[PDB]
Amino acid sequence: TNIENIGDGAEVIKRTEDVSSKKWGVTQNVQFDFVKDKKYNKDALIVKMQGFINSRTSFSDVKGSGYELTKRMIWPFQYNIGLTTKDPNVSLINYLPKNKIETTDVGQTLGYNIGGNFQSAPSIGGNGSFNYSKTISYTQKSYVSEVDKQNSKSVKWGVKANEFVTPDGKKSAHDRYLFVQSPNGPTGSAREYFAPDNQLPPLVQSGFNPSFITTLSHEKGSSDTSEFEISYGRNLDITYATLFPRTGIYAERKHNAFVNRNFVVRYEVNWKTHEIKVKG
Amino acid sequence: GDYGANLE
Amino acid sequence: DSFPDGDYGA
Repeated sequence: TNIENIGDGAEVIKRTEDVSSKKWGVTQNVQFDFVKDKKYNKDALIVKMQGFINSRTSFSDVKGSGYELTKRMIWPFQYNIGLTTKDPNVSLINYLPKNKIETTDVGQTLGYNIGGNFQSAPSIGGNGSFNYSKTISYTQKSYVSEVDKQNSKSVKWGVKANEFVTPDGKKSAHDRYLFVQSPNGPTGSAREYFAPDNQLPPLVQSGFNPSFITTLSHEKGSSDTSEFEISYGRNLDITYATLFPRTGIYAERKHNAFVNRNFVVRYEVNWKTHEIKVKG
Repeated sequence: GDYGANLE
Repeated sequence: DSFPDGDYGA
């Protein structure tokens, strides 16, 4: 369907899949670009992972005797994005970002040149030397991106809470008082015990729009299909705030309160027909 | 239960 | 339906 001639007898066949889960609050909008180059002994599939992962930030009362003045805020300490395969006929040959990146904006490029030559740059706009290129772009204010796992069969990134701008200066993501505030009075409302939306950055208030790449490599002549899974999700922390009329607001953190709240989708690539299917 | 309804 | 099983404990 979408075929681009990239020079020197090579082409890129472009496929997409959009898979969402209202249960997990995730949309996977994935691009799968097959590199078809007679001068490269392997097939290659550039997978660009975009979409949305809801923050799932929420605020609630804590029920039970003794918890009448205790409220909770559930919020994402880390966003999880990963692609894994167990198929012996496929391996991961590059990934972007390749290293830890702490800047608010992340913008990088993967280039391809005929003959099986990949190159990555941690910037967008550098040189018109590639036969084909694909970029990633995302914003992660107050968060940092780390490569949690990387090997020939899997890659996992974590976009993790780091440092926040707060009325009392910068606060570490591990500060138990992060997002905690005194409510106006004793008149309920769990929401009032925590920083208002205007103090919460987009990754806390709304969610994250991922933009990550990995390239799958397949020996030409090995089996026609491979399966792999893409996982998008979050790890949530809980901050509890308890109002003590005489000693003020007391805060506690349950770190890694809900881990790997992820939506996993299994895809099948057919290297012979240059097609992608969702298995479930 | 242990907690109240989830507020956005 | 637009939430996980148990809804975080709600």
